[PDB]
Amino acid sequence: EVQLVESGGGVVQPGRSLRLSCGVSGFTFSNYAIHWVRQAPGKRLEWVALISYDGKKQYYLDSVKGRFTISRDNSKDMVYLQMNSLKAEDTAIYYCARDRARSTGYFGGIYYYYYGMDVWGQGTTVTVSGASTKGPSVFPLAPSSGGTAALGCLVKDYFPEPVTVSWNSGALTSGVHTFPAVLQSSGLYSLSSVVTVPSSSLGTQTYICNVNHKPSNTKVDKRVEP
Amino acid sequence: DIQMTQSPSSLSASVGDRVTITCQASQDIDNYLNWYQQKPGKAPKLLIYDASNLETGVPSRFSGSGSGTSFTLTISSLQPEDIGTYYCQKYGSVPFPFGQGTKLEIKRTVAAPSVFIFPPSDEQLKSGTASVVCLLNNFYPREAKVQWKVDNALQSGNSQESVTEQDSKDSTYSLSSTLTLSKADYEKHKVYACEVTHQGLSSPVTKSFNRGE
Repeated sequence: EVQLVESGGGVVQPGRSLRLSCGVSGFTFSNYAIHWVRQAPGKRLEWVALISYDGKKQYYLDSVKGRFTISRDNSKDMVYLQMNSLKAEDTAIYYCARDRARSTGYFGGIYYYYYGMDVWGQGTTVTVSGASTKGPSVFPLAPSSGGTAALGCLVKDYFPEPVTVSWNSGALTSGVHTFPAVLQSSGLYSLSSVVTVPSSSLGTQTYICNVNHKPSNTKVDKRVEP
Repeated sequence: DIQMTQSPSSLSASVGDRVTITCQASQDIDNYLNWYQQKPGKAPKLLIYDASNLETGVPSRFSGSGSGTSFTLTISSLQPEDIGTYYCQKYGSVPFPFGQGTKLEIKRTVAAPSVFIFPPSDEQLKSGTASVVCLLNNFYPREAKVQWKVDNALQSGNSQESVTEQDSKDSTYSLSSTLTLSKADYEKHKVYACEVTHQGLSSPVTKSFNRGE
């Protein structure tokens, strides 16, 4: 029920800026500190920023100390991360996360403990590149009565990551295998999403992949038929 | 400046086996250590806090132990639902350092893959390209060889592979191989084949199709 959701993300070239957002729903936002933590494709989890449950930015990672600024609004349940002077080292997936420590009663001033994050958001991908965003072409992977049939969609030549793929508008989930994207020599990602269905259904059921590539506002529906 | 050293980096075990991952702090940190579970596809999840107390939802098979400079996460009966990467971290203070992580996977009974082959689409062929796709579905172990053949000529380097993370439903992997040629190079040849060697296979299985047939 307690959830955090990140927005923003996409390409931004080295040197310039983007602003990440995080909206929450399910808990009392006013009495929890918020973290920004990132994950680079080949690197471990890396904590980035921290703002108190009120107004205190108790921390930035030393490598972003003057570049990033973390903000908050307890009236709108919102936490932001302004990223300026971005570099390739900033390329990662960014999550906003709630600190496990609550608040309790005043007496003295507020206290600021930090028990170190319990609930995370889905994350948003930030790519720092001088390369141009490209929307994917979506091609069918069709089969050719008994056995188990396999269907698919080839999501080819797109940048940057990620893309999402659903089947029959979220109705078909069982038997779906969406593969991790592959970096072609062209510097463009390519991906396939398959699904194994009974062959008998090939003349009855309709099979459609839904490909979403947010950074280029791409949304394609593709009908896969034998 | 405190460093967290996790070990091992990767780890594999059968279902119901005991599994131990350890975190090491460069200096005494008492009990300020959390464990996080990042399942394939999903964001990390808090499991253990204060080194030994598990979060409300986590199952009995998880336990935390140790103190000061040495900490241990233990799964007493490994389940495929526990597939993912595990992180330790020292909370309480900046910069909340994490360990490099431990990838955990399931040892399973050997499973032969279901192989499929897909010819390029007409739409793509109009663009001047051709992608032929070989699908290896639901197999174990992860080690599998895919060999593209174009008229029995062996291909190498002109293809790209991708393997799914271990599925928790059946502890299997899936693989997708893409062979990309120009439409011109493509329409010069007739038989396109993918040949698969795998431990669950008695002998290489080939899936092929004829261009235009």
